[PDB]
Amino acid sequence: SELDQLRQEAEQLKNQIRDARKACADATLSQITNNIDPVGRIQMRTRRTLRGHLAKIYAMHWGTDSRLLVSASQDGKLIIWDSYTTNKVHAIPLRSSWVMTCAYAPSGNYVACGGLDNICSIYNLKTREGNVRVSRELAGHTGYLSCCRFLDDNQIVTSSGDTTCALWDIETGQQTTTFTGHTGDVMSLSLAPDTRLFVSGACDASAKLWDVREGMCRQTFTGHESDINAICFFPNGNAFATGSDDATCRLFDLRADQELMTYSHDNIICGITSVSFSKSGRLLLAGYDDFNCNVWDALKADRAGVLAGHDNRVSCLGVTDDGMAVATGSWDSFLKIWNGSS
Amino acid sequence: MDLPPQLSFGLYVAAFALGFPLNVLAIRGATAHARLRLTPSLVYALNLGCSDLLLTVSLPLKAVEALASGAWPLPASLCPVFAVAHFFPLYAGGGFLAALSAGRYLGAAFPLGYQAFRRPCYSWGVCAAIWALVLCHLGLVFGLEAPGGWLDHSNTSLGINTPVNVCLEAWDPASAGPARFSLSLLLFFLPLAITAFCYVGCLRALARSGLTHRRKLRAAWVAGGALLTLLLCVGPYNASNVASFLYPNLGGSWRKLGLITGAWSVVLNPLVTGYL
Amino acid sequence: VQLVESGGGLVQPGGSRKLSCSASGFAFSSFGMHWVRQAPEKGLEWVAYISSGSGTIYYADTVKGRFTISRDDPKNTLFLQMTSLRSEDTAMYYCVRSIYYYGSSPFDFWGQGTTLTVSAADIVMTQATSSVPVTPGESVSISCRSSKSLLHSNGNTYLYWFLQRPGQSPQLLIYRMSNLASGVPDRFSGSGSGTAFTLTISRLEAEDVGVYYCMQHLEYPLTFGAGTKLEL
Amino acid sequence: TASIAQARKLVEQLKMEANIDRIKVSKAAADLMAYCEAHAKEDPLLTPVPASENPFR
Ligand SMILES: CC(C)CCC[C@@H](C)[C@H]1CC[C@H]2[C@@H]3CC=C4C[C@@H](O)CC[C@]4(C)[C@H]3CC[C@]12C
Ligand SMILES: CC/C=C/C/C=C\C/C=C/C/C=C/C/C=C\C/C=C/CCC(=O)O
Repeated sequence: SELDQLRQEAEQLKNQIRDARKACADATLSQITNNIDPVGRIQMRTRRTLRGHLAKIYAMHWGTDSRLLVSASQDGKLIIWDSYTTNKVHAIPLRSSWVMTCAYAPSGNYVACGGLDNICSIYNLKTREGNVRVSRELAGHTGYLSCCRFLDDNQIVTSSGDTTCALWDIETGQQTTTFTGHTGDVMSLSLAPDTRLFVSGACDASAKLWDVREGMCRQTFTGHESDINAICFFPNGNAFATGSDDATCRLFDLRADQELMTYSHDNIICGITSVSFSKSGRLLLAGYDDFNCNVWDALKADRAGVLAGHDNRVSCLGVTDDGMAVATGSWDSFLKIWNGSS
Repeated sequence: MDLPPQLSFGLYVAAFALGFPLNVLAIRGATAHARLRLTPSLVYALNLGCSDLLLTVSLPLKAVEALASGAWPLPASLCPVFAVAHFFPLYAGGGFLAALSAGRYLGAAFPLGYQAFRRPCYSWGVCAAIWALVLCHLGLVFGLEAPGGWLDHSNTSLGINTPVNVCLEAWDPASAGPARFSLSLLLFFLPLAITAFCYVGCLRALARSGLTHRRKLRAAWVAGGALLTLLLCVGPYNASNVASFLYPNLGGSWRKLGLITGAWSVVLNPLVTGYL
Repeated sequence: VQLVESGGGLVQPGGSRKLSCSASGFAFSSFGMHWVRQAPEKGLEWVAYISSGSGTIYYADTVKGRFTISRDDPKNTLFLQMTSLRSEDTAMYYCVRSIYYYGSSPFDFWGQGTTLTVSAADIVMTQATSSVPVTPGESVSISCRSSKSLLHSNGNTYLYWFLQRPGQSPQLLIYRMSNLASGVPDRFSGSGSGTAFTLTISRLEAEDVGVYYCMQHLEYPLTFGAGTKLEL
Repeated sequence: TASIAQARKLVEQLKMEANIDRIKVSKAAADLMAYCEAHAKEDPLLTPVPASENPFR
């Protein structure tokens, strides 16, 4: 009748965009980088072990100053570490012990938290009283919070388990914009360096690029076969990598609107949990479920050194703003700070 | 009623040939799980494992003494140090197993209560008490009544008389009997009383819980390993100490045979601990 | 936030007193407390400091063994015990709050203070000028100098600049020579090179008047500056 | 019917997406090599910094 021809038109359009992507791919990125010198073996040492948590760590986020990191754990405590000296600057007690994400504001004044309570609480560190209290409990999500990031001190874009990402206004408390179009639970987002764009990975094995001001999905890069456990941006903002649960990482391109390279190897069969990029973008660090954290060259797809000493699943990962250090937080309540040296 | 000096050499290096391979991996097996997470069972396995290694290096020093028909060819300064190296683990191993079996009974009889005090810091303190109380106890009996000590005023060294060359092999039976008996009643038998009580406590609780046919089967053996070590390796050695008390005229060859079994704890202790 | 102190009066030398500092409007238990005295027509002087949770205790060498500072968390009141008084101990004693962590602003708030009238190595801090005639609308530079370099290996040089309004408790202006305290106008600016310490005021207004005190915070005992006074 | 409006917004989305200035894959690859070569010396991980400069040490 009417829905049948509409679905036929949709299938024809999908075929059209697929063949356009195939035609615009004259070659692949693997052959182009067959002459560039390899990054070689990379060794990273456990410079610090931010012990103090009493339960599994589920997220972390580096501050703008590349010194303070906030971590969230099932103990219900939002701890802000001084990674230079391993000092616990703040120990924020969460209202709900179940937290799946946290964030550090670019200004450093506010930190975020959220989880199974579907509330993306925001705490104000810099207060006259001297302690830390929740400022605005953002509510309105139907599902659990997955990963929430702040565009500015008033605008925060979030991701829930209700197939919809949202952009919030801290001052008012209502969703300025609501992002819809995903048919599965969304697990993580990744803000662009220039803040104009942001992508999100969902449970339908599809990563969609959205616009903060447009309010609608722009591109729906789709090459994965399983849920994207986390997404991340290239330093220049022209590409991103989507992690996934089928033990492979894919580096998509914004302009090409297609997969550029696939990161996988036979002996790894554990899905990627977190993904982050180095400052130069050459090294793609991913936190796997086999207690390791592999470091792949983003232009070669060869494993270059692993940060194997963590004893449990790496649940979170983060690279500093200046790229000086890489921090991973596992389920054994240990945050380890790493960097490269000879 | 026979013990050739060569046979004692053969049996002693047999413990050396078997205890050494097992003990290094026993600590390696213990230190493998120690890095991951520390639990009270790890501490009692590490302390027993470390004290096992301390005894293992003592056997070659004792083995050569066996060939010498009791003589002490090694320097006389080593014998007081060798006394700690050999006799202390014989009593330190007995204490830890009682502490280890005390944890098993607490773990199974009152599982909810034991989760509250799961911290290894409590385990280290009890080990520290065994670390000190054992060291103090032979420390006191060495300063007071050992030859060349407080009671014995002689040119003989603090830990060794030399009638014909002996490392505490000629301690007079008049004072050693009551002296060793204090080792037996305090450092072995009361730990044996704790282990025997704590072993029947585990079996009572193990049956009540639901297991895949492991309630009184797989568990019985491993929980019985601690008691098996005490009654088989350290038992016959320390049974001779109390034998010389009530039977001061009993021949010393039985103690010599007992020392082999007491020194045999190097081999079987890592086997029944189950951390290999 | 507010700190109220009581226990002032005329006391014969050699007697005993009790100074009580009441804390209200903030989390007392998480704030370290200092006690600062100010001799009449003189500069401020450190007395004692007590850490959060009574963990660590410091006293000045002048009053060591005589004066003791004690916090009380459940009643939200700090207490300075007082005994073996002498004619040099008559001063305006201030209760001072300070919280210590990365990026914190210690010495941010000062109590009103009580008047005390008694009847009848350490870093030496020097300021070249004591009275600077000035008119509004220009730029003023205040010179502070230290015996030893305050810059540390961590990269933090511990400066603290204070403004004491006439008949008012001193107010924190700049900490660590570069971070502007909350509630302070943007016109204030500071700089330093490890030996030459300066404070700059971009433009002047009636409120800019006051005695300026520069601080070192590398190590205890705490020491105050000579005191640069601004007058119109 | 909300299906027709959703389809209209979707087709408008691909229509506005299609008209974008797309360059060759080789050009993007060359830009990537330039970015990772100019900033190679400035990356603490690709080129390790001296231990004196390394803040964590
Ligand atoms: C009356 C009895 C119970 C008091 C015993 C106190 C003493 C002997 C105990 C209490 C705490 C113990 C310490 C606790 C932790 C450790 C770390 C471990 O890697 C080596 C031993 C060491 C350093 C212990 C040494 C012995 C110790 C100091
Ligand atoms: C060898 C490793 C040593 C490490 C440090 C430990 C010990 C420190 C010193 C403690 C003093 C000990 C003295 C007594 C030693 C043993 C006496 C044994 C007598 C047993 C009597 C018998 O059955 O014949």
